[PDB]
Amino acid sequence: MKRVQPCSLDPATQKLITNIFSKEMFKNTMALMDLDVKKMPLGKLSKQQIARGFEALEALEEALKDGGQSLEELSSHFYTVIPHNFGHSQPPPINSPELLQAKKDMLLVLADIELAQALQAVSEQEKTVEEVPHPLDRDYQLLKCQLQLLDSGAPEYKVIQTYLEQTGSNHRCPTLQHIWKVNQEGEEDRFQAHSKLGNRKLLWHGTNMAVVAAILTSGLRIMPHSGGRVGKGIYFASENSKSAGYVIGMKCGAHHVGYMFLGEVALGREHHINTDNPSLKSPPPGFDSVIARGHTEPDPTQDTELELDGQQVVVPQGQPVPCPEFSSSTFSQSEYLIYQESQCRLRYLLEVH
Ligand SMILES: O=C(CCc1nc2ccccc2c(=O)[nH]1)N[C@H](CO)Cc1ccccc1
Repeated sequence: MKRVQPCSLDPATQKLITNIFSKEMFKNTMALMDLDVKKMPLGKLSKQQIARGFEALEALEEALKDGGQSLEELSSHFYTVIPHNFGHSQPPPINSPELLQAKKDMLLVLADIELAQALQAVSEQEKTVEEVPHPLDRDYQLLKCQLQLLDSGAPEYKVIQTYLEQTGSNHRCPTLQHIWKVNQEGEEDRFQAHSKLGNRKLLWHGTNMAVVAAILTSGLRIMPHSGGRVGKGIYFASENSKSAGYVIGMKCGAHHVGYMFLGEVALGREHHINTDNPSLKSPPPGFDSVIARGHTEPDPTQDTELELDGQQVVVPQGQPVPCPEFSSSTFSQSEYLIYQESQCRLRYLLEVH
């Protein structure tokens, strides 16, 4: 019989680690994406199954752009591969660009749930050693990501807080519970690459709870099939309220809990757009980033800076104001895009209620 060593983690970190590997959270997330968890249990999810789902969607995408299979028939093949639940009614046909991307976005979420399952697989060393870490220490270590909980007088705390409060929703701003500094090493070497690239900004990336572990483990990624209004890159916001839109928020006791990242993004020379372009896969030549400019922007006169690994990083601190030059933009709020994973380094994780 093996000894379980005592947990080394502070309370807030233990809760985080509990939340982001929770089987309940994962099944909840699946149910909310209309998946049939009884026909697709967590332990049954495979890379192969997900791979076959993307093949099914690629066949649908081809048909949507000659005597081939109908949309109904190719949809029915997708649903055999990826079981959906719609109260045992038939599931609906995937017959629009918008519906196709939605199913691609579901599968990207499902792939990160599977990643978290695979990550947890018990290694052979773990079966032979006579003492095991506390389960939360084990799950934390699996991330290969250092998290340090910040207190009230850490030098960046008030800056982060102010960013959150000034750019979050005016009426029900998310309430800050905790901030962790995130050091995922081996984001470090690729990010050093862009050392001479100026114009760094600390930016929001909101996501659902089911992909936080994957992100902590592998960073923000551009996956085949990633997409959206500014194409195939990694999306950020200067306004917390835009990013908060993507935080599902899991019910725990009397409140909702959710998680948001702050990434240091090396934007370099910016290309500004004012109309949607879902077909972008890089900035134009000689640009390092694409900013889909909002009707509003956090008041640039209130921008401050932080020093992170020797470099100045802009942090907005102002309430959003109007930008007359982009008053007719298709975007109400800015979307900041990079098209290389190495241009972002995760820096903070926030818990918000
Ligand atoms: O959860 C996200 C990040 C979404 C996100 N999009 C933004 C777009 C513009 C500006 C900011 C954000 C942002 O903070 N998060 N991506 C998922 C894969 O990790 C796939 C997905 C995409 C859309 C809705 C739900 C899930």
